[PDB]
Amino acid sequence: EITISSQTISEFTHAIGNKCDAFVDRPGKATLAPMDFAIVIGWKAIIKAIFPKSVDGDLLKLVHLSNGYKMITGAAPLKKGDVV
Amino acid sequence: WSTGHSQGLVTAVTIAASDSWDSFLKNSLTAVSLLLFIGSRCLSTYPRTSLPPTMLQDSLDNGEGRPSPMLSVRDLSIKQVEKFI
Repeated sequence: EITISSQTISEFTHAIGNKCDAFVDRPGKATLAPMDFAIVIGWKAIIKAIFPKSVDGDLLKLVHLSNGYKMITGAAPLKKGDVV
Repeated sequence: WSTGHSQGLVTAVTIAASDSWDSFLKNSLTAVSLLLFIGSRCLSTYPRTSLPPTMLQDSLDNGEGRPSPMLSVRDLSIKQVEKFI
């Protein structure tokens, strides 16, 4: 469980160069988080799946092939207070 | 006497304090250090974000400028621009 704070959102958006105003803090509107922030949330959970002994290979020559996002139909995008 | 616009007014107040070249240099230092703080903070307070390309495409097809936080209107009195706003 990680708390999505505004500072992390800002740092991430700057690191990716995203200008979409839904993520920069504006008064009178909920601070939104980029959908690509899930990997930041889920990396330390995702990559633990390539470690198990049964999947034994050259970790060094590993190549990231493809990634896919999919919001659950009817799910609310992330806010800056979500305990995720 | 002298005075300055939106931004350069700091240069005006420098001139009124400038006596020698070294005094001028020192005051210019205090100036550019000031306006650097202004540039930093007025962006960190309202960071300009991306803009929907339909918007600026239409605005440039309308002959207007690339949208920006400040708009200049000409040929119109104040009493009616305040009526439109």
